[PDB]
Amino acid sequence: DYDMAQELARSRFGDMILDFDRNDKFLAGLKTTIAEKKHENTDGKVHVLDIGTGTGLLSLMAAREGADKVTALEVFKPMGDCARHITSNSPWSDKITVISERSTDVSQIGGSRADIIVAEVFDTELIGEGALRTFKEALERLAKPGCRVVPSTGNVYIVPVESHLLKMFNDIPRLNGEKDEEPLGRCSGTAAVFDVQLSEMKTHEFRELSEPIVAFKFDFEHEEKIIFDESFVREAVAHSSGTIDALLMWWDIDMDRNGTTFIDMGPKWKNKNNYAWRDHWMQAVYYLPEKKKVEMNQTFEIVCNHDEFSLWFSNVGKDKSRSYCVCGLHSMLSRQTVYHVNEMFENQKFKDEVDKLSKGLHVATVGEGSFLGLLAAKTAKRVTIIDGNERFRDIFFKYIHYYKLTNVEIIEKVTSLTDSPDIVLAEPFYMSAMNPWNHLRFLYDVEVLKMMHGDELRVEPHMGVLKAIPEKFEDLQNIASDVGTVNGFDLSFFDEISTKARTATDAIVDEQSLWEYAGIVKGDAVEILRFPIDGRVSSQKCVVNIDNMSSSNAIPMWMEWEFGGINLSTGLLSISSAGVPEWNKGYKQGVYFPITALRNDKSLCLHALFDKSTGDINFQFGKS
Ligand SMILES: Nc1ncnc2c1ncn2[C@@H]1O[C@H](CSCC[C@H](N)C(=O)O)[C@@H](O)[C@H]1O
Ligand SMILES: [Zn+2]
Repeated sequence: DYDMAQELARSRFGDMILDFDRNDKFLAGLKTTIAEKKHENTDGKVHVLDIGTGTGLLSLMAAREGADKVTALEVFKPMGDCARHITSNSPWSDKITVISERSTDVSQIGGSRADIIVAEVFDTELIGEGALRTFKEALERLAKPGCRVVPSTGNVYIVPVESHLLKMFNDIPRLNGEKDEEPLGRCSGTAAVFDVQLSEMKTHEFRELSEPIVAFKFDFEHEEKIIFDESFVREAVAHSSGTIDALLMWWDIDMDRNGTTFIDMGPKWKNKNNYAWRDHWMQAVYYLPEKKKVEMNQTFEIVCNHDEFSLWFSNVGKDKSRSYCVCGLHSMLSRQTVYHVNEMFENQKFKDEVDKLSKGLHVATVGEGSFLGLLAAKTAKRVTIIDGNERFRDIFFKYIHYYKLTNVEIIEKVTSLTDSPDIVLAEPFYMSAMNPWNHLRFLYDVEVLKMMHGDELRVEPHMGVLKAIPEKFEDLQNIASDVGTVNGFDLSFFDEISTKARTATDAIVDEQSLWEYAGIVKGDAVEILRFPIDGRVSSQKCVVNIDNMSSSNAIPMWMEWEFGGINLSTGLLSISSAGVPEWNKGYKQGVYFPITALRNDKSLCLHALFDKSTGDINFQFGKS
């Protein structure tokens, strides 16, 4: 029930259905192939197999383009029903049948096998949703000889780069800035997938060190050319000397095998005539297990690896297989949290405030996976780091040993700090937080600390504030807006059930890495709530009007904290005079997308209750 309704919520895959270029490009591959089979089949009858049919959109496009029979397969049963409803209430009802099975389980589609297979079954890493087996087994079992598939062919490109920015998402943080600081040893990093909108990297934040290299070619029309595990050593020519901080990755697929019509995931700065924004697909960043340097105009090799679902890259003469996180950091922290710690360790203004606040004092740190106490140890007489998570305690233990910070103690519970400290310092940062306001756990550890030592116990930060701002994003809004009619097909049935299963199983406010989404801001940041650092934690409730909404399509929200004399922002860092906001890359911000009833209003009313009882903030948006 709840697992079933949550997955119906995901089923839109953000902007997938509204990806105009995706839709054009599959339409084009179907026109080309249906027209070949129109000529080739002695009777002119063309059987299309659409695998992964979702709403049935592609099947509608096949039948309207003149396929005589379309069979559509959807493994996810509720989307199977959705499709059945949509296609059976359309003019092509008679031509289209929906079977709710995974294509791999089907054994015959009856009576005839397919002339053509269309499948949109790809994610950012191309192969990560099963494409390989889906095609290979559909060709073995479900297709005529010379079956044509849309798309027919695909490539995966990597580009080496030197980038301080990207390094920050991967480096084990270095308390003192030099290498060879190796606090935790050497680590590969995970083979978790790091998806990023590389188009929003500013040109100064990276440098390409070679032309794109073709890591893999796939061919989705020949059974035998689809091999699940492969490794190839690949060659290129540096056009700059530098170090390979990261490997940018993306793919492109050829819709009809003509070398002309493509979905191309190349970033805006490297896809000059086939670039369209989207979110359900993006580009990806991979890291080499060890450092690799490169000089022009030298030849270098990257070893290119994949299994059925996954890609990874290794150096020559190092061993080929997939490398996991061994330091515990890459597997515990999200990418943006690694960036957060590396950024904090390099932030001279932050470090100065921490020294001035700690000097000669016993400091206690609260947080969960917060590294602050390691900085407080420079100047503090004593640091008690309180961290409830065992694995972060083990990490901190390795850092204190490695950097010989003998004035630091690490303990598990706030109620175990029996000596009273001079100051409590926090970011605050708790790894558990899905929202910038979920770091409000802070208020409760403070309540406990003031109950145990007194109410005049010094604590920093001493004020937190929830803020919001109206923004007009260029594109991001389409992850959330209603699908309505698409390619002339009414898909509103999908919106009703998608609405329902989002209403029930989803949060009102989304979470997004806003630095990755271009927009312009339409008003001043506004304060919503303000949190004093008190004896007792109190519920609070407010109602604020957010004007300027008629030219905006979203409301970002974030926390700011007054840490001694400085201000820490988990979201907005500044706004250019042109109105372009800059967002902290070490956190996800909250963004609300005005519900469809509200698309039009020139101002919305924001309601928020911080509920002492849950530690949470509920929002509703409406009225005015
Ligand atoms: N081998 C398979 N057989 C049937 N459904 C599959 C499948 N692999 C993935 N899926 C389903 O197919 C979908 C991919 S999303 C693409 C949907 C549709 N063709 C469109 O382009 O709009 C998801 O609904 C997933 O449930
Ligand atoms: Zn690691």
